[PDB]
Amino acid sequence: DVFLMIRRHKTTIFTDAKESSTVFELKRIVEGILKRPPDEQRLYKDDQLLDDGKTLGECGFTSQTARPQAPATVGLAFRAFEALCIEPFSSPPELP
Amino acid sequence: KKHSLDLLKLRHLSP
Amino acid sequence: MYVKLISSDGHEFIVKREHALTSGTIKAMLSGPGQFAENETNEVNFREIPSHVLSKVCMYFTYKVRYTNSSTEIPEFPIAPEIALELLMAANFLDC
Amino acid sequence: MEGLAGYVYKAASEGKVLTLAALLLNRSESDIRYLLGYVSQQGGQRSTPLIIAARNGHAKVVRLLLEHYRVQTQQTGTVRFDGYVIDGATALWCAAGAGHFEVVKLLVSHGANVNHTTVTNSTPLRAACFDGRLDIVKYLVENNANISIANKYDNTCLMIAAYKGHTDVVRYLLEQRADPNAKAHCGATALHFAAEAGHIDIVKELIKWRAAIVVNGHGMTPLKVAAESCKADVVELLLSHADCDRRSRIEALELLGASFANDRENYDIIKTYHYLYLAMLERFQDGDNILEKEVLPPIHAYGNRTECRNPQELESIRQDRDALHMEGLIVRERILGADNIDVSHPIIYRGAVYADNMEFEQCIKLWLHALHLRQKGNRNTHKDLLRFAQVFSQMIHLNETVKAPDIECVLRCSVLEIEQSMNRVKNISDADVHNAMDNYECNLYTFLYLVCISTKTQCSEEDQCKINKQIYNLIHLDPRTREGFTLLHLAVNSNTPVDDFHTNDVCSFPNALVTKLLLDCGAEVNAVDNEGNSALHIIVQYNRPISDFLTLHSIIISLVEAGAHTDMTNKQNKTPLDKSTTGVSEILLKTQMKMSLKCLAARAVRANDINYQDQIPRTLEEFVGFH
Amino acid sequence: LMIAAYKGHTDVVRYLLEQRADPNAKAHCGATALHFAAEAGHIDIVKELIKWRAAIVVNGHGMTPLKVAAESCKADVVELLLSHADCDRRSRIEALELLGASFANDRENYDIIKTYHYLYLAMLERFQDGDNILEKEVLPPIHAYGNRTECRNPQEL
Repeated sequence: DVFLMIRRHKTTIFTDAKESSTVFELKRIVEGILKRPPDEQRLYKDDQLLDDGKTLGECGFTSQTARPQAPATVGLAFRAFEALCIEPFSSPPELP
Repeated sequence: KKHSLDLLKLRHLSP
Repeated sequence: MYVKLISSDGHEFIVKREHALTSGTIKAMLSGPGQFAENETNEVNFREIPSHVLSKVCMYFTYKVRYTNSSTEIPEFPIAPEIALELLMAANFLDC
Repeated sequence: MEGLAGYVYKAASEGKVLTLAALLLNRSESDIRYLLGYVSQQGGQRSTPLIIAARNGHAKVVRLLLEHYRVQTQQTGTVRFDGYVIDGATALWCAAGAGHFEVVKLLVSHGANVNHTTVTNSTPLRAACFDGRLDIVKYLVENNANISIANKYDNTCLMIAAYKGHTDVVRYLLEQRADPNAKAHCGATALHFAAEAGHIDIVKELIKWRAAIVVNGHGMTPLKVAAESCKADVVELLLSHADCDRRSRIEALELLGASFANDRENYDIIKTYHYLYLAMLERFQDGDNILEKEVLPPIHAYGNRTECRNPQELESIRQDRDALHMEGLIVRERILGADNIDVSHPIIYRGAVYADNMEFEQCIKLWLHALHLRQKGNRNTHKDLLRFAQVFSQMIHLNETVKAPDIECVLRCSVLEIEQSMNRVKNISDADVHNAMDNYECNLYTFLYLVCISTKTQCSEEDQCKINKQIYNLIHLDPRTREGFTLLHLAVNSNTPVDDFHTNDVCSFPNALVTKLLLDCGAEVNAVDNEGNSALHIIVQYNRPISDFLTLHSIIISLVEAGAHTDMTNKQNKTPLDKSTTGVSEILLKTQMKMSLKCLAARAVRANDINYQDQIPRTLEEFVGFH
Repeated sequence: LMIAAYKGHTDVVRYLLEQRADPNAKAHCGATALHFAAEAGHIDIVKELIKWRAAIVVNGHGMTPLKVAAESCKADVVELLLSHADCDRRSRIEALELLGASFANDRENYDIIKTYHYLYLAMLERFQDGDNILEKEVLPPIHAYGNRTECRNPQEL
């Protein structure tokens, strides 16, 4: 019951993953909406390459880290892979 | 004849 | 199935349909002459409100769908000082 | 100084000479005159130090004050401590009211104030007549003082002397050739006050001087006034004025017999029939120019009686007690009309007797008629509504059914009388605004008691709809007590006062049925008091969360489902979670909190003290106001 | 003091405690004053002894004065004993559960809505935090009470 966030340079996906699960389920559910094959997409998380389907915990996100209050940023890289060119959001105005 | 109404330390409650 | 939440800066914020329909005017925009009965985009346009407030709104969507009956101690939703008073008007406009 | 002014007040209180002399010397000329010419605030009522000397009969201490100084009696002070305590009176005014002749004549000899005019333009002779000492009254008029000083409501000194039992003052006043035909604000010309307290000697004194008979504003002759107060001794005296006629003679006996039927002090059922039979015998005595009774149409409140037009039907009700009381009530209504002040008080007494005898429905009819009559006269009837609440709670506590139309009628009367109470509070600025405010709070409490009694009765659909309509009408005039409490706050508050009579058994606040009724009728669930507490801020503070958890649970459910913010803050910025002061009330509220992003963002804006003025919608600037 | 607490005579017991009498008086069955006071539902007497700090001690039958009060459907003395400034969660929830239990089957005090509401209050106060949670130590099912296995969740309650 952990909430993950997958961010391209413009688009953004919010997904849910069971604790007793692997990376395969999230790869399938991000393939289904983005119509991209799993081999093309890479979970380029925190400037670190990841694996395909071994374990959720070793990738970098846990139940406590990826809370729905502020889920961790998991970038997505496609083949031409691409760099981590995720454009940040607009800067909030400076409060007085 | 209403079993419920038929229902209802004695040496300790003496003064 | 998935609602394509665009912002003023052009950032897509694709969230689930059930997560998006917790808002009021998101349901209002998805209804009307905006059904788009092929459940692939369901694009809703926000030409006026920035992208960071959309990010916070989507995290709140996941928060509200998750934390709706989980015991009584509901965790703390983090609001930065510099982004508030903009998330407030955004939540008012969204009936969120 | 104020500290030294208390020193000379204590010395003059004991009537000591050597103590005051040492405490009023060895200073400048300016401060000594201020010491003897300024009032002292003792017991919440300001008073001149010369007042406490004359009130205790200490003429010695004040005689040397006049000798050694130039102290005057023109100092503004209170009148008297017997329930008036209004200021404006002079120091000489209380000298006559203290019953001390020796202190009056010394103050007259040095700066007499026999012609003092206060806000009530009451001369010192007014208190002299109230005290009832002949020596003070005789001496004051000899000091060139007018005896024709009429007040704003024309309070002649002979009127207060006739009302009181001091027959020595009134006989001296008429010996000075005073006007006996003095009109009052209500038209009570002397004899109305005289023939009200049963003073047989006082009334005869004005009879010799031919005070005459004139009808006052309420349509009551002095003979009728005497018969209303169950004073048969002065009624017989007023029947020999040599101008009485037959029309005004039998009706005096009818009024006297009616008044004796229903009174607290003078309750004689044997005198009721005797005066009524004598009046009927005097009516039907000749057979020519007969004076038949002008029979009013029957009234459902007094049973189904149609007066007594024959001596035979008056005889058949001799031994039947409750018919005689009902018969006396109807003829009392006919004689005095439907606008008299005391036409409904015997109805209240008979209803109280019936309630003490557990005869309830007839009591409700009589009291409803009395309430209707008093509301026609447009008077304060908060005591009547409290009495309705008391009797209804007594019937409920005695396991007796309550008539829903009677509840609806008394609720309508309560709503209308609260409207007139709001008008009275708005109209009056500082005349009797405290009494108006207290009556308004009592009226709101009585309405709540009636609503509780309505909730604890079974009613039909139409009767329930009419009760809800009355509650709707009172809700949509926005009633508020002193501390901003709306009608919902008091029904939710545990500190709402409940009357010490049988209302304590049935009217318990908080009540889940009253609050659910108010929210169904459309009470402003988010309304705030003067302190900012909403209806939810007052239920969380409830100090009995486990004894009557049914009440506490079934009202937080009602308040939240009605649309109350479970997050909004008071003037001290305290969420009801922070103002929960209870483990149970916190858990019930957190279960019911439906969260919103608008609330979290507004809470974050308020917590960070972000300047939100001219940055948010106007409809939202209120939302940040309480979040 | 015990027979004063058992009876409704609060003047006698308040005069007795005004004389600096022993509040921790052990009996044959272990019932120490408050056990008799919170058995007849005398709220004022229990307040009088808590003012003199009569203390809470388990009697012979394994029942605190709070559990004695909750056993006899007397909710007000349960309320007063739940504010002893040393009460603990486990005792508070077991007292609320016992009160809800007692309201279900009694001749004088039979309210099934109070049964559900007090059971739900104890269950909500059980599962209020999610951390250091107090799950029910449910007994094995008994054939006499059907085949129910208590209510370990607020959903089944």
